[PDB]
Amino acid sequence: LGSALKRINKELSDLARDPPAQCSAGPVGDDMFHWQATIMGPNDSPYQGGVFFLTIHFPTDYPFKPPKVAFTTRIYHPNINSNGSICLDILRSQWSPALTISKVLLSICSLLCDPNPDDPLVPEIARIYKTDRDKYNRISREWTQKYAM
Amino acid sequence: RTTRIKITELNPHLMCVLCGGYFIDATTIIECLHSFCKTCIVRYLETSKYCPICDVQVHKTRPLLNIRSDKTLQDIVYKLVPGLFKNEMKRRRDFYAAH
Amino acid sequence: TWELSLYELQRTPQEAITDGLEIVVSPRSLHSELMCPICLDMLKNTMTTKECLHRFCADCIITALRSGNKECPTCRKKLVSKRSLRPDPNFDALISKIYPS
Ligand SMILES: [Zn+2]
Ligand SMILES: [Zn+2]
Ligand SMILES: [Zn+2]
Ligand SMILES: [Zn+2]
Repeated sequence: LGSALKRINKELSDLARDPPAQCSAGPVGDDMFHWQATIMGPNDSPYQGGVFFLTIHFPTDYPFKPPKVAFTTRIYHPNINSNGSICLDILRSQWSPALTISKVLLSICSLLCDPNPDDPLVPEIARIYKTDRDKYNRISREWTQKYAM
Repeated sequence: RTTRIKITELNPHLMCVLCGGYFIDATTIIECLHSFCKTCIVRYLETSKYCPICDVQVHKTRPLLNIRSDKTLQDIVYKLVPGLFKNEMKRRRDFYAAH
Repeated sequence: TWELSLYELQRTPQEAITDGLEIVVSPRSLHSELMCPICLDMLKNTMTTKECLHRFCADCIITALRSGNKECPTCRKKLVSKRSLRPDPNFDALISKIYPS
């Protein structure tokens, strides 16, 4: 089909003319279906100052199926586990074929600012986030300095 | 990929058949996808439940139910017709001062 | 509500420009308006959601509806089926006017 590859290449073109704020993404080599991304920790969060890397794999029928996206940088967050797995609706049940990697990245940045403790990958962290915000920020910043800086 | 086109070549695509002018507040009948100025179609639908162009029935009993603001169309019109947007805006100020 | 404002109940037409005026259409002038949200290419065989008036290539929206998810890919409104969409020849015509293909 080559249809997915066309869609992917255009997104890459747009990203070149309009680099998204605080993040970047592109092929990790010669295969347009395998990308890497980097997200800077939002300043409106305990992840501020951190650089977080992600891995991206587009399915052959992208964009009618969501891309597969995960963190490779360890992070302390209710919706992200130690495998870098991300609990985000648009990545699974709420995917739309109108979506782009640019939008996914901005969605994830938003997730970093405002975790969704009600749909946790790590209950222990969702807990702390709901009951003791200062404890959450404290540990979150420590991990950022330790692993993401 | 920049192209220049005679405005009279675009006009057919940008004009309401009811008033003979450019679309203002473009509104589209969802039944057939024919478009009009908001005011032109809302007034017209007060005494007809059939499209002015294709004569299909807009709704059994309430035509308004089946029309929508067409932001995409209006944005196209405002971006192509030079001055149109400012003029319509001025037209509204000059009126809201007077009333 | 479709109630007409005081300005609206009286508004007069915006007369057409009928002189040799040329419109300069630069590559982005109509980028958002003429692009299919799904394939990111210029709209082809435009089909348009009846509920929310959002436009897609016929093949693109049909494929997306076959790929399970019954929403407008643009705003999430319920789409039962192909019959919730309508072909938009007029939109195609404007596109062919500006960019013959
Ligand atoms: Zn009109
Ligand atoms: Zn009609
Ligand atoms: Zn829609
Ligand atoms: Zn398309």
